[PDB]
Amino acid sequence: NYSASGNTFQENPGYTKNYNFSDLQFNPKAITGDVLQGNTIDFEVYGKHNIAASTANWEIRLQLDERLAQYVEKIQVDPKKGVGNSRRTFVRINDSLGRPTNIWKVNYIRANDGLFAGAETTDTQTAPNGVITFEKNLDEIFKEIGADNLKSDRLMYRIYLVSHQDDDKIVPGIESTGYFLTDQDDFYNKLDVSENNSDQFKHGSVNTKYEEANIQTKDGSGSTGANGAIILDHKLTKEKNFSYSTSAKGTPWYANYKIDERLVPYVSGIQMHMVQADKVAYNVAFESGKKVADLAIERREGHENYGMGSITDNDLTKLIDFANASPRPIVVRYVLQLTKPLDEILEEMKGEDFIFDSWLSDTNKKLIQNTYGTGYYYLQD
Ligand SMILES: [Ca+2]
Repeated sequence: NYSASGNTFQENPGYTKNYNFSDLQFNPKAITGDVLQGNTIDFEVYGKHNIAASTANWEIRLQLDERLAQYVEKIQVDPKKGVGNSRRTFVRINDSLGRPTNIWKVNYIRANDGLFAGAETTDTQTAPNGVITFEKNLDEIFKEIGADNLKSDRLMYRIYLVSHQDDDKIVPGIESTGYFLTDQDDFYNKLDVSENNSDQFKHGSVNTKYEEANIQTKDGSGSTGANGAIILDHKLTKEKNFSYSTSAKGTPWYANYKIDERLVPYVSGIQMHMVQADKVAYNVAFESGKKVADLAIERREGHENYGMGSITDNDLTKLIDFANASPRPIVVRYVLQLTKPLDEILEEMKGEDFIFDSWLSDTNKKLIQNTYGTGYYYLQD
């Protein structure tokens, strides 16, 4: 399984050629507190492309966990603000057997009853005021799913872009798989928010992938090891065109990563790779990266920071391509080399999905706002 988060059921039609889109994100509010006593989840969609695009060719697809999807009645969102375009509906896709699927669709391009201005190629675009509306309140849905099951299998989502001219194949790199936060998620609140550059980032995400053994970067510097690796892609969506070199305060910043405590003894080497969001032909394949550091994590049993690590540099641009002065996104890649094959690891462990986090902090360990991402890797219960 080479799918993001090891997700077992999803569309895997293949890939289009690399196009000039660079970001697509789904950002739902946490399912906490009073949200549970209602029947809605609020969200926004972020999108960015680097060269003018047009037409109904480009279709955004949103997959939701089957356990939620069974109770979804309607999903709507506003297009990017501009010329008074109207609120959009995400249309549910059905199968050939008279059943709904857990995938919804809306056009990418605003002029084609979609979300994002085709001619705008600068700052990240927002489709605001998204609402998923359910048949029942979320407390009733959570009860039916079962608290135990919500603990062991996180509620997933996947957003991605397909191209009709390419037989609905996926635009590579323009996919994000995450999970809905709930009241069992507390780590984000262990972090104090920095006052430095607090309006420079819009969103952070972490995508995960199991990569095969013995693959490498083009230059040979980076690699996955004999048992493969779990790859964490920490992606930062900018608000405008941040330059670290010119504008960062509270320097030097730290790149931070946290891996599920259960996996720590099964991770050996940890590599940091520099990755680039290309203006043309966006490509973040493993081969494209370059190894920039050997990393550590906290391995002392019982330590408050168990499974966490961080790295800095007196010039952090040596480790991270910040796409300085550009609105393009940033990808920080962590390669977690496994000590044995994943199936042996799981056998030794024998359900709870594995959780990973990443964020940037200032020199005083305070979170750079909107740079925290969390992601998961699926484990069959
Ligand atoms: Ca699980």
